[PDB]
Amino acid sequence: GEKIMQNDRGDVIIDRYLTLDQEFDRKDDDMLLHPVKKIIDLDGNIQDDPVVRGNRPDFTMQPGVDINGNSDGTVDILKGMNRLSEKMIMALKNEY
Amino acid sequence: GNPSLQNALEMARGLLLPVPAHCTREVLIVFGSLSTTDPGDIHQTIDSLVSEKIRVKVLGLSAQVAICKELCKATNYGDESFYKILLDETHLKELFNEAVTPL
Amino acid sequence: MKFYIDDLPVLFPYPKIYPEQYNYMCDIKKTLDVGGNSILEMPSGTGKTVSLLSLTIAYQMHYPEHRKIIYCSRTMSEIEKALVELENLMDYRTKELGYQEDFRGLGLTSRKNLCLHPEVSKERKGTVVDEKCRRMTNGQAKRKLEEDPEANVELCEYHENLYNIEVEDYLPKGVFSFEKLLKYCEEKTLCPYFIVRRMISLCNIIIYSYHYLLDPKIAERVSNEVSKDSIVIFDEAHNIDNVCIESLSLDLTTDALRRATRGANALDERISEVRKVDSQKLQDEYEKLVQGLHSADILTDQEEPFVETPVLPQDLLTEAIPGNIRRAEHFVSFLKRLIEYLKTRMKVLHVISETPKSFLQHLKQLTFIERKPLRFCSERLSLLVRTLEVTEVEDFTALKDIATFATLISTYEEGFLLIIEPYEIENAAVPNPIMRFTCLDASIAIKPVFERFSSVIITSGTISPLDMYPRMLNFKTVLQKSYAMTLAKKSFLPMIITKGSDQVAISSRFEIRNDPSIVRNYGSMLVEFAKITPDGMVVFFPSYLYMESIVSMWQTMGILDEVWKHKLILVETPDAQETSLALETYRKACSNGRGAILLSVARGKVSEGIDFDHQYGRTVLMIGIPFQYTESRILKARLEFMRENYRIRENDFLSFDAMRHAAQCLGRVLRGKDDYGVMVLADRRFSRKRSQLPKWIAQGLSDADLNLSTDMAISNTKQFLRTMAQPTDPKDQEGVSVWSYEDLIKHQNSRK
Amino acid sequence: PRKLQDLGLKPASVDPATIKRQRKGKITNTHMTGILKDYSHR
Amino acid sequence: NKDMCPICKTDRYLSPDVKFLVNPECYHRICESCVDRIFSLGPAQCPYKGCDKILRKNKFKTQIFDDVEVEKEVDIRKRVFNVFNKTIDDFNGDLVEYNKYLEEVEDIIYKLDHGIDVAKTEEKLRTYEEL
Ligand code: SF4
Ligand SMILES: [Zn+2]
Ligand SMILES: [Zn+2]
Ligand SMILES: [Zn+2]
Repeated sequence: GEKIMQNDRGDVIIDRYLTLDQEFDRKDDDMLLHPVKKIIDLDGNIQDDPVVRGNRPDFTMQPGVDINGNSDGTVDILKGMNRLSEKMIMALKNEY
Repeated sequence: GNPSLQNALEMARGLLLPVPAHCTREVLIVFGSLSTTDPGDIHQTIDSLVSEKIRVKVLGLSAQVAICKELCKATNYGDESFYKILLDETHLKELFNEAVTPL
Repeated sequence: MKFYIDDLPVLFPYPKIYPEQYNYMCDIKKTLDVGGNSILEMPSGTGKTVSLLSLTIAYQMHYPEHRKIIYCSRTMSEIEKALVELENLMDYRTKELGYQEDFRGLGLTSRKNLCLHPEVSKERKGTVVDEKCRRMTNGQAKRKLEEDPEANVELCEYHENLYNIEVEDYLPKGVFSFEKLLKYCEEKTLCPYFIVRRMISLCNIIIYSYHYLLDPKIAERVSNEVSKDSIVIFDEAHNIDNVCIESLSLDLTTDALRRATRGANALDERISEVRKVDSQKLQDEYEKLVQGLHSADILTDQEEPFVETPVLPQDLLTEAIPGNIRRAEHFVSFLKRLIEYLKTRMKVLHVISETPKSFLQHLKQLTFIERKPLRFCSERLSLLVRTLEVTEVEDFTALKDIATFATLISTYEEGFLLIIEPYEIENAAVPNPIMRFTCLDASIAIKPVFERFSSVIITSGTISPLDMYPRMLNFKTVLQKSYAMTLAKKSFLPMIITKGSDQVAISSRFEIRNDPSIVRNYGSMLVEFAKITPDGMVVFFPSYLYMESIVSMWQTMGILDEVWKHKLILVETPDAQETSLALETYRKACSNGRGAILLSVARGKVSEGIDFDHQYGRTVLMIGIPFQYTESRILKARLEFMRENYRIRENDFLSFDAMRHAAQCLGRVLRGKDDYGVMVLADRRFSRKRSQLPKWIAQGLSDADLNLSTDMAISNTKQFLRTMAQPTDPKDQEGVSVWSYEDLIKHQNSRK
Repeated sequence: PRKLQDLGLKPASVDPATIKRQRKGKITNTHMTGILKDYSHR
Repeated sequence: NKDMCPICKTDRYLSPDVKFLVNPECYHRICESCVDRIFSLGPAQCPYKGCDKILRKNKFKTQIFDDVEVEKEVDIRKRVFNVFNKTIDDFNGDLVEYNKYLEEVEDIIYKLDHGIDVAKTEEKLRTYEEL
C-alpha cells in the first residue's frame, strides 16, 4: 500500500511482474464485481437521475491530481487496500 | 496471537462428534477479543453446529461481539440470553457459576 | 397493532410501538386535517419510515378521498427501503383485514436501474442507456420495421410485450419493490421502467427521488401524471436545497465548447444532406412552426424530446417560435454563433460574476442574439433533431448542453449567477477555464411544488434547526417540532473530542491537513477506537482529498498497519461500483466478526441513504467538521444571496450546512432502541456547536463530554460498550421506552 | 539568460556565476590515556 | 495557421507582437505589421495567394470569434441590422408579421453569407436603406 515513487531503484528482476501484477489486479475485479442489492446499490443512486447536469464538484470532492492534472496515485493505494479487504472476505467464501 | 472462532468451533464440533445423543452437546467460550480471524466462512460452521444440536454459550470480556451474539442466538434456538458479558470481578464469578447449571 | 387516532383506524405492523411514533402519527394527522406544510424531526433509530407509511396508508384507505401519497426520498436505495417497509405494512394489513384491498404501490427510477434488456445492460452511463432505449422504442423504429420488415433496426421485446396487455393488467395489485418488480418482469419478459412510468396515475402511492420532483428535466412527465391534491412526503429532506440548486445549475468547459462546435458542424452537414435528399421533412416542420405548434404538439406521447426541458414548465413561453430560428439553417447558424460567443467569453484571465441580464445585454450587443429566441433553443433543437431523424446522437450531447445553458440563462435572470473561472482547478499547470451557471436561490425549484400540493410533510431524522428551512425555502409551516426519544438507558453516547492524547488541539481545516501532530492524533485515536470497537466502525471526513492526504500519510507513518491487526480497512472510492463492493464487503466483515472500518466522505455517496444499523455502526468516528471549501466562488455567491435576501449570516449558514451533514452522518448508526453506538466528533470546533445539533443528539450529549481529549473518550467508550452489552431489564422499558397496545390505550386515556 | 525575459522569450538558462553569486590541553587522568575515547559528536 | 501569419511568416513564439487583424472584404490571418507595411502607402490587393480583392487599411479590424464563417455572418448581420431594424412596436403588436419579418431578414442575411443571390439582395437592401 505504499505510494510508488520513481526515485526508488526497485529490483529489476522483480519489477518485470509489475505489469502482470496489474493484470492480476484487473482479473481480481472480474470475479469480485457482481450485482448488489438495491439497499446498498450506491451505483444506482448516482444513476437515479441520469440527465443531471449540476455544478461540477470542486477539487476537495475529487481525487487529487498532479501539476499536469494526471492522477497522483493516492487513489491506487485505496483501491489496493479495498481489493485486499475484498480478497480476504471472498477467501472465506469457499467450500471450507 | 490472534484468535480464531471458526477453528475453535470446528475443533469443538470434532470433539463433540462421538458424544451420544442422550448427552447434551454444549460449548462454553470465554472470548476476550473483539475481532476474530477465520480461515473460512464462519456461517457455515454456525449452520453445522446448529445441525449437530450444539448449544454455544459465550462469556465475552470487552463488549458485545455481533458474531458471538448471532452464534449464541442460532445455537440456542433463538435465545439471546446465552451471550453473557461481565461487569467486574463479582459478575465474572457469577457468570462462571451460572454455567455449572444444566441448560 | 390496530388502534384508533380520533376517528382514523391505524394498522401498525408491529406488536409494540414507540411513543415517539405515536406522537408522530398524531402530528401528521393534525397536519393533514388542517391541510398545510409541516417540518417534523423524529430522532433517527426510531421507525420514522414505518410510521409515515402506516399512517398515510391508513389515511388513504379509511378516509374516502383516497388521496395519493407522494413519498419523495433522496436516493434510490432509500426508495427501495421505503418500498420494503411498505410491502411489510401491506402484508400486515392483508393479514389483519383478511383480504388484499385494491392497492397499487410502485417505485420510480431511471432506465438504468430498470433495464432487463440483455444488450443495453452493461453500459455504465445512464445517458447512453436512455438513448439506446429511445432508439429502440421511439416508435420510429417500430414504423420503420412495419413498413420495411427487412430493416436492420430492432425492437426491445420487453417494451413490445407491454402492447399486448392493458395498463391496469401490467402488474397484480399490491406493492412492488425494485427487486420483486425486476424478478416479476424478468419472469414475464416485460420492461419494469415503462410499467412504472405508465402506472403513475394508477398508483395509490409512488416513491421516487427528489430529482423526479425538483429537476424539470425529468419531473415534467412525472408531475403531470400525479394528482394535484396528493399527500406529499419529503423524507430525509435536510439536503433538499442541494437538489434544488443542482436542478437549475450547469457547468460548461472548453472541451464541451469544442464538442459543441463539432456537433454544430455535424448538424450542418446533416441538414445539408437532408435538404439534398428530401426537403419535405423540413418543410412540414417549418410550416407547423409557422402555425405555432410547439414540441408537445409535434412530438407524440410515446417519444421524448432530445433535449430535456431544463426550466420550469410554468416559466416556458407559450407563444410561437420567433422566426429567427424557425428555419433549420437559420437555427444552425444561430447555435453556431452562440457557441462561438461562449468560446469568446471563455477566454479570460480572471473571474467574472455577472447576472444573466448583463450577459444577455453583452451577447445582444456583440452577436445580435435576443433573449426570446434563446428561450426556445432547447425546444427548437429537439424538434430539429427529431425531424433530421439522426440515428446517432453521440455527437449532439454538447448541443444538449448548449441548449440547456441557453434556455436556463434566458428564462432566468433573478436568483442566478454566471461564474467564469479561468482555473477550474488551481493545481493544474495549464489553465482550464470553466463557465458555471449556478442557482443562487434554492426556493426557485421547490416553489411550484408547494404551489401544486397543499399539504407537504417535510421529514428528516436530522433536520435542525427547523426554522432555517422556511426562511431558505419560501413556504409556511402550520406546525414544526422535533422529538427527543424516551430511553430507559442512554442508548447512544455522543462526545466531542477537542484535543489529542497529549492535549494538542485537533482540527480538520484543509490548510493544516499536513500537520504531523494533528494527523498523528487522529491516527492514534482511530487505532484506539479500532482496538475498542467490537463489530465495525464508520469514519467520516470533510472532503475526499482530506481523506486521500491523511490516509496516504497514515500508511506512510504506519498507523494503518496497526489498524490492519484488528479491523479490515475499506475506503470509499470515487467509483460508485467499487464503493458499493467496498460497502458490501464492510457489511460482510461486520457480520462475521472479522471487524471492519469504513472511511467515507461526510458529504459523499455513503453518507446519504446508506444506513449502519446494529453491527454495521457501533462507532461514528467523525474526523472534523464537514465544512465546504469556503473560497469556492459558487458557495460564496450563494452565501451572499442568502445574506442579502434572507438575512442569514455566512458563518451561520456554513455552520448550519456542515452541522446538518454531520448530523446526517450521526443518524445512520441507530435503528431501533435496542441499537447502540457511540458518536465521536474529532474537532475542536464542535464544542461551540452543541446547540446546532439535533435536539435528540443534544439530549444525548452530556455537558462533560464537550471538551474531551482522546484518552477519557476511549475510557468512556469502553465503559459504555461494557454497559450496554448487558441485557436490559424488561421492567425498566415495559411502558416508558416502548409501548404495547395496552400502554398506548393507557396513554390515550391519560391524554384526554 | 537575463535578456530573453526582456524580449518576452522564456529562457531555459538560469543566470550564470558572473552576475550575482556568493586546542589540545593538559590531561590530569593520566592513568587512562587511551581508555577514554574522543566524542566530537553525540 | 491560427497562430502564425502567412504573409510575414512570423511565429507567436519568438515574436509575440503579431495580432489577429482581419478584413471584412476577405478574412485573412494577417498581422498588424504586414497591415502597416502594405496598406499604409495605399489600398492594395489581398496578399494571400489566390486572392486579389482590393482592401483598405482603415477597414481592418480584429476578429472577435475564432471561426471565420461565424465572424463574417455576424459582420453581415451587423451590416443588415443597422437599416433593417423593425421591432414589434413597429408592427403594432402583429406577432405573425413580425415573425415573417424575422424570417425575411434571416433569409437575406443567409443569402449575403453564401452569396447565392448577392446582386438582387444587395439592390434590395440599397433600395430599403434609401428610405
Ligand atoms: S424498454 Fe425497458 S428493457 Fe427495453 S431498453 Fe428500454 S429500459 Fe431497457
Ligand atoms: Zn558584489
Ligand atoms: Zn505578418
Ligand atoms: Zn483576400
